[PDB]
Amino acid sequence: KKVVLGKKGDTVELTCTASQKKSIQFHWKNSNQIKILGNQGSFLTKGPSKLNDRADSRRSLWDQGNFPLIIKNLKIEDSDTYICEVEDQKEEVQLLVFGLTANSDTHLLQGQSLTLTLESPPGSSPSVQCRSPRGKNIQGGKTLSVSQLELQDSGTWTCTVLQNQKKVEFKIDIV
Amino acid sequence: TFVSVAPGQTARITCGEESLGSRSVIWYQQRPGQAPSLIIYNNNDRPSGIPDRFSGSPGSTFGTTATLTITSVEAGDEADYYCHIWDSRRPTNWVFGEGTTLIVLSQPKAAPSVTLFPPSSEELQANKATLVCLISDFYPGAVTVAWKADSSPVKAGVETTTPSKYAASSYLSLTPEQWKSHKSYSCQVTHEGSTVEKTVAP
Amino acid sequence: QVHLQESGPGLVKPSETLSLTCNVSGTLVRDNYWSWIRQPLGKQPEWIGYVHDSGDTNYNPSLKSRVHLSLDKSKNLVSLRLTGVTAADSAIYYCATTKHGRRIYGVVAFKEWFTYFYMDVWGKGTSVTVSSASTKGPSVFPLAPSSGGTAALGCLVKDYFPEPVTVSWNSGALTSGVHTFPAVLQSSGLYSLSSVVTVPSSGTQTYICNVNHKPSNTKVDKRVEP
Amino acid sequence: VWKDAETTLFCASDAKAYETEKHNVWATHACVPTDPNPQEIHLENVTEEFNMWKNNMVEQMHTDIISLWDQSLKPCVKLTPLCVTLQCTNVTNNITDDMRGELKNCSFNMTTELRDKKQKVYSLFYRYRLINCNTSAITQACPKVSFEPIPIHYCAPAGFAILKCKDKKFNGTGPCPSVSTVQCTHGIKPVVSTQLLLNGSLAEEEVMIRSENITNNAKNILVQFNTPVQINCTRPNNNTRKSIRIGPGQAFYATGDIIGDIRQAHCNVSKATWNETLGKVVKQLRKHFGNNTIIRFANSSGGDLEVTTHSFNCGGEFFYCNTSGLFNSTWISNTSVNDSITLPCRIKQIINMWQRIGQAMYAPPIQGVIRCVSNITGLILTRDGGSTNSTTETFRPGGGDMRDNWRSELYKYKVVKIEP
Amino acid sequence: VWKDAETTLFCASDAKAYETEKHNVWATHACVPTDPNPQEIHLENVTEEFNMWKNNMVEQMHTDIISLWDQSLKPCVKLTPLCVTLQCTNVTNNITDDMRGELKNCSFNMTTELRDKKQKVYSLFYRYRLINCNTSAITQACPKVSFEPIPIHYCAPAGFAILKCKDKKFNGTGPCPSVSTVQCTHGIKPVVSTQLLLNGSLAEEEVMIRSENITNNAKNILVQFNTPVQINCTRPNNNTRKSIRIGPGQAFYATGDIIGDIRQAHCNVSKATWNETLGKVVKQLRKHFGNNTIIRFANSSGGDLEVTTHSFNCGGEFFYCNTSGLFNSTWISNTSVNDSITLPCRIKQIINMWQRIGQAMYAPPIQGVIRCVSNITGLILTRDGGSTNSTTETFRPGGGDMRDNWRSELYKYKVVKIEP
Amino acid sequence: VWKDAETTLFCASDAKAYETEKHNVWATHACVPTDPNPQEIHLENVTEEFNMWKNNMVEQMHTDIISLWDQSLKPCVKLTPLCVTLQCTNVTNNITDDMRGELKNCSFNMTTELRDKKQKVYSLFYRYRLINCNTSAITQACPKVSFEPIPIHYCAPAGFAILKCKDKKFNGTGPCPSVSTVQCTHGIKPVVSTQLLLNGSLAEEEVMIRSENITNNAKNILVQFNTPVQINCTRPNNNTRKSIRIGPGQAFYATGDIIGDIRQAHCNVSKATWNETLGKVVKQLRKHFGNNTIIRFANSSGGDLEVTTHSFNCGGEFFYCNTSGLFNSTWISNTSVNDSITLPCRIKQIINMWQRIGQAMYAPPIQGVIRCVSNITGLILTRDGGSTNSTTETFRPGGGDMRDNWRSELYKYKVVKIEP
Repeated sequence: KKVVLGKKGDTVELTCTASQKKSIQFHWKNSNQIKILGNQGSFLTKGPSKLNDRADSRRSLWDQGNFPLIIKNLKIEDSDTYICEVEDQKEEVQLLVFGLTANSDTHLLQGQSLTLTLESPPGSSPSVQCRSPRGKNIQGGKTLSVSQLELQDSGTWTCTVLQNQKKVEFKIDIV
Repeated sequence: TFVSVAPGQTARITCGEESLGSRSVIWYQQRPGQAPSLIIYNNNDRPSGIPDRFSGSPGSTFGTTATLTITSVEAGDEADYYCHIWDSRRPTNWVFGEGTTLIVLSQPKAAPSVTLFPPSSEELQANKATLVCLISDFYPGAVTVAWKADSSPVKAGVETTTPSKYAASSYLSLTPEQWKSHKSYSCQVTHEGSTVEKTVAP
Repeated sequence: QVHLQESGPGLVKPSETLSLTCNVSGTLVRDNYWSWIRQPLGKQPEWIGYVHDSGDTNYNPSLKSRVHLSLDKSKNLVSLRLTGVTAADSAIYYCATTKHGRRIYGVVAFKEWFTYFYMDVWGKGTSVTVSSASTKGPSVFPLAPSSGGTAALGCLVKDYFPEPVTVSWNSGALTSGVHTFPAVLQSSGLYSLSSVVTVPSSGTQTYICNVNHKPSNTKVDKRVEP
Repeated sequence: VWKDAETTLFCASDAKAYETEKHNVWATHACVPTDPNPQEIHLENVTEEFNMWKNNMVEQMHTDIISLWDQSLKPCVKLTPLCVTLQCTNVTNNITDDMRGELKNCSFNMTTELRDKKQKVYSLFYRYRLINCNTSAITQACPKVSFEPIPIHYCAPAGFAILKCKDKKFNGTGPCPSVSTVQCTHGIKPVVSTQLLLNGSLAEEEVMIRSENITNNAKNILVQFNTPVQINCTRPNNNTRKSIRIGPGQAFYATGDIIGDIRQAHCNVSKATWNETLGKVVKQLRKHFGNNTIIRFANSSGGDLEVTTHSFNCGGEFFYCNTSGLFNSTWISNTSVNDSITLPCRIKQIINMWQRIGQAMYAPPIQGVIRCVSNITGLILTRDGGSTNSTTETFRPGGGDMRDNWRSELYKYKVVKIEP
Repeated sequence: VWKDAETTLFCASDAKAYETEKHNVWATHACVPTDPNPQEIHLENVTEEFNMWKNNMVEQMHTDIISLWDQSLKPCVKLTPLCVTLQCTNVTNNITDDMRGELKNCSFNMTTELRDKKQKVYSLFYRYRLINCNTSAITQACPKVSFEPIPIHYCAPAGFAILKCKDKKFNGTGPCPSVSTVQCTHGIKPVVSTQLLLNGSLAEEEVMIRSENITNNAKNILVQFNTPVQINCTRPNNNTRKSIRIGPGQAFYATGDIIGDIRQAHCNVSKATWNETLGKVVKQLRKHFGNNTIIRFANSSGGDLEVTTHSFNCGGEFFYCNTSGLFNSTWISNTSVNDSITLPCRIKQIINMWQRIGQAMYAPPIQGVIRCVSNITGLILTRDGGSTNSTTETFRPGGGDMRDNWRSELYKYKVVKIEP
Repeated sequence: VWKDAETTLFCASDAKAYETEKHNVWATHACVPTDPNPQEIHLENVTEEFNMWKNNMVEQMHTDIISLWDQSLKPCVKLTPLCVTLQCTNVTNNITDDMRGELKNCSFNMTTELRDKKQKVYSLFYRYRLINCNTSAITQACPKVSFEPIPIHYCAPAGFAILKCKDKKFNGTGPCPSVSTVQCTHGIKPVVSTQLLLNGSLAEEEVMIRSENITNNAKNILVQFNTPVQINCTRPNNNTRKSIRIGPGQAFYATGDIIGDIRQAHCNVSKATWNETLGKVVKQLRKHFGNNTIIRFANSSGGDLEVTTHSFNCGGEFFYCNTSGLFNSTWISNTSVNDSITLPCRIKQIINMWQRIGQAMYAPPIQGVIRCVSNITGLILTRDGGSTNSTTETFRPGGGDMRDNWRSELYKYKVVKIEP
């Protein structure tokens, strides 16, 4: 019963830890119980998943009794319950991946509107709190859009996306 | 080139350059009026419908030429034959090998009938001249035609059809002065080891 | 049965783009290699290129800047375009289902393993002529009779383009003993032919050759006399 | 009373072997010659319960051979210094296929004798220029060595049984009506190969398929054949064995001389018995758990080179052969088909042994044109977990933890103690 | 039918040793590797009768260690000629306590090469000037030796049996309701120590006291403890090994270089454990044969140095430690008090071995600051004959016959043969 | 369930020998030390049926000793080239009895070093002049060898019985009311002797006479005695070992030096025990198949020298002694007579081992005055077929097949395997 939030396009790590300090065999599987990763003694093995070109693990840690799964170049469709099967115990961790797309231009004109559509998994209920470069809180739901802007609102905008008591912040640049 | 064979005897048709490396000779046949069609590929493998009478030399010995052999030849094998050579030491060839026309000699000896005309008075009144030499009623379909101006062979202005099935024509373009200057002109037609000469004088 | 059928314009002018289509049935074009091949009159065939939907496509190096071969799976057909044409590009062009094969030996001869193609199913072909003339109609000269007890009597038809010319005699009331020889293409790029009848020498009937050339819309009756 | 799990084994082996070859050295020092029977005797009844994969005898042999490897590194094998930088060139002047070339011929500015003196020395490596060896490089060399497994008979000495379940069709965790009690095993060759069992020991009646947990695809499936499959791997690659002694503390080989120019390394599999054994594999899989499915095989899923290729040895040189030709077979639940297999291979010198203690290098190959004929005697698979809507099950190779190979050898062997 | 007293025993030993050290050589040449099991199986019933002091195995093991010693004297060890006279001098330039010295640095006119050539060669000795060796002296020296016990597993091989009384509380001649049938012992390290058992074996539950005849004070008392006592001996004395080879037959040692100014050789005892174990010894004596008495331990009664001191080895050099610290105790029938011990110790090269066949000299101590932490695992006592009017009993250390150390080892082992 | 005939054995031997002498080397390379405890425990009843001679284990030991001999021929022993021609002379200047020579000093121009260099080198042979070798002779010389049989304890390896018929009065094909089960035999020396068995073993109670089929005169009769007979063969013939190492490939000896003029080689038999053993043989023959007859002995019937003499080993040199003195009695069925026996002997270097692969030469005798005091511990006889009208039966010595010599020692042993 664990949740990890990931940002689209940035790497993430999931972690599986045993009570023994020995390198012992583990496997990582997705919610449909398809192999993503495993080890074979000290060798790394990848499994027939959509993550196959992008999954990895730090093998030095296996010899310490703990086993990550590392996913690079993360995409929204990588959101799933992921499990680890070590010591005849089943760790379950729910990865959710979020991202941000501005629908409005990279170069806005004077006195216009900003439109941001976040990317989220299907069957999810995201929550969002955005902020301006200076001192303006913005609240909203599925699509956040500020209908009125000023030329004082050029600069780096920060927006928090929140889910299951956890939060991440995204950064975008507006001129 | 041409190969001629009596029915039931073996024919051998050679095609292409001498081999340099290992090879895959492909062979094709073209019947008159028809598209080229495969006989053999991979030196001696035949598609469905080609009889085992056709066989090809393997891609074996270096410095030898490809040969198609056709045993027990019948009149329905009277066709053009082409090859396409793949060789491990040569590039892909994008032109086929030169075609060998197989003539099947069922019927012998029918000699031509030759007719030769002087130019028309209407053509001479047009300041032009053509001698017309017409050849018919012969078999097999192979003739060669040459002309003379008195006894000197004619090098320019001779035009000749391919015989088809089977008669032919040949023409000699002259000016009226070139026509009148010689005592006469000859049209010679050679067929199956003998030559007929027809003459016409101004 | 796999069936292939080529089509095209028939006559092209120099420097224009020849374009041909090859409609295919009995197989789907994705599942096969295709070649375009052509054969000039009296010459051996020439391979233009081969194409496959995978992109396993290579052309004759002489034609590489001028030629394109393509496949259209939605219409289930093969196509050819050849830019910049000259009379050297006159040929009957053919479309062929091409089959790939390999010669494989021991690994001591890995340098000698090679791939090859052969053509398995062909279409009937499309004649392409490249020339530079809109039209030319004939002249007709008679060939008067002179000797033999039966004698040849005829007409010479000179300098027309394109083919054909039709000749009948006596409006078709004379067909036995009649021979119209095929046209000679002369070095000028124009055609000429002759037609003769073989008739007795005693002379009661009138003889007329009826020469017609539809491309120039020209029809000439020529009476022939001794 | 019988009592289980004690970490006690005794090594027995020898006939004509002495020192020199590495398993021969291991038998000569760790073993003594065996007494070649044993009586075994099953006794009437005597239990119908056993488990093959919960056997710690497997871990003890695995750890012991790993420790014998470590002890083999103590005398001649060198931990440092000469992997630093490379100046290699390629033999290719004219190229197709963007081939590069796995063996690159190099020149190295090598320390020789006295202080800070160097000579140009021939050497060989596999990538390009500079690059060196990643964090560790332990060169094996040594004057008189070679590497081929030797049978090692393992015993239950002065007071233990090895229980031997003799059920020809034993489930793995199920009943066994004939347990016998044996002093030593018949002689296991300690083979180190992934995906396929090579040299091995065969099933007595029919092809046998085994798993610790067939429902769980993570656990490896072992396969044992009752008939072997021929596999023959030949490397025509040449070297002059040169070794230069210049200063007493340095010791180095000079490989790469001569010509021969061979394609990579290579292997053949004679497929007449591969069709029959794998046909019986898919028959047994349908008889066991895929009752009406189509059974596909697919090549390795992904991982390290030792995971993605058939990794095995032909003399302590390490070979990595392509697996696609073994696992390109969709067995539709109908009839079978003809023809034969040839396999690409590579040879490497470098292997990351043990853990990350260091890489070992068997670096001078001796002679050229060496061929290894072997039996494949079994397979190791990992199921690619599937669906039921697809009407197919897919299997990929497995293995990589050498304890699974020891479980194929010790499937009939468990050491237990008598109490009164 | 079981029948007793056969002299047919087999030897097993080896983990990681080869030649060089003397017991390691004896393991390598007299034994094969041990084969690590035994089942033992204490069958139900099967008598309640045994006598541990009536066991001819004890005499066999003892005779065999002496035989292997006699055999080690055959190759390197030197019977003659150079113990003749000593031109020793004294190191001291200012003295108190009339100390003399013990180890003295000496000078010798020594024979070298050819015929009658001599050089001044360093020597060390332990008396004064002149004096030499008495009747014999055999110098061990040798280029590759040391002397450390190794376990020797002794077996009754294929056919006969060792019967093992496992009873924790056994009276020596008394009943034993738990007797197992074993093939081999677990490995007995042959230690040659008097008065205290070093390394040995530890009792399973409590202090156990074993004596041949408790009423007869002439018989020795072997004490076994369930927990050991730390003893830590140290010799910071320095030497340079300096072997000289001169003529072909002569090969000599010239220990004596460098300095250290050490107080003899030394040892310490951790007294917390010595107090708990002797407090339990007097408690066990009170329960056994001393129902209401004050029990004193007193130092040795007289005799040779090997009999008056705790005499034992720490590398095959022979050591002698004063016993008074171990035995200055009067245990009243009440309680103990805290603190610690340090003991005087001395070392000799010269020891009498055998009967009177010859002295042996381990003449080259090599290097220095050599220390032997050891576990005391038993005590060898003898009772001093008392009265009842004195209201006390006294014990002194005792023994000296290594057969009695072998009875502490073979207290649970007796070979019997089996008839149908 | 007991089942017979398997081709497995195990070897045990060693106490003081190492390399050098050939059987010492065969124990060293085939066996390990022996483990001296056989309980045997004859179980009550357990069948009354045994045939000794139909034992394939005899052949196994015999053909394996022949392979061990062939292995000793591999390194030192020289198949070629030097035997071509001999320039021998006689030492006799005045002669009686026309004696020629069984041994002569010869010279040979032997190739020495480099190309086509030769020197006169001494040689010895056993014929005349020129003469050379017949198809082969292989020179055994080797720097460090000698030849004396060593006890080989042959064992049933692991869990199998050697079933042991212990019966003091067994018939060969008959019942045995005491059969026991033993792991290893007491050690059998591999003896190669004809007509008599030497070293051997002795009958437990009285002389035993055994044949495969006593009716069939073709089968040899083996005799085993309860008491040995003294035989003593001295050879004062002198040689000085002289090895000449001239070329890197050549290896050669010179012999024939020194003087002595011995009468051939000699042997003696103390008739005092020969008289009692054959006196008991004729009683035993009369009690078994000659109920009232005179029994006569006759000398060997003729053939090869090894078949006409008591031919045996005394040190790698092979000996041939005259049989007449052993076999010259007509044992009239009443009483016998005294005195003592001397036997003439000859010696050769040269023996026809195996089949016809090649002869082997123990070419350097070393020293002189070499004496073999031995015990005759068996006899090998053949009956000469006869009439009933002669009222006598005649026996001649027999043998020449070391399988019969192995049967005399393996007379109590049959390995069998065990099932429930």
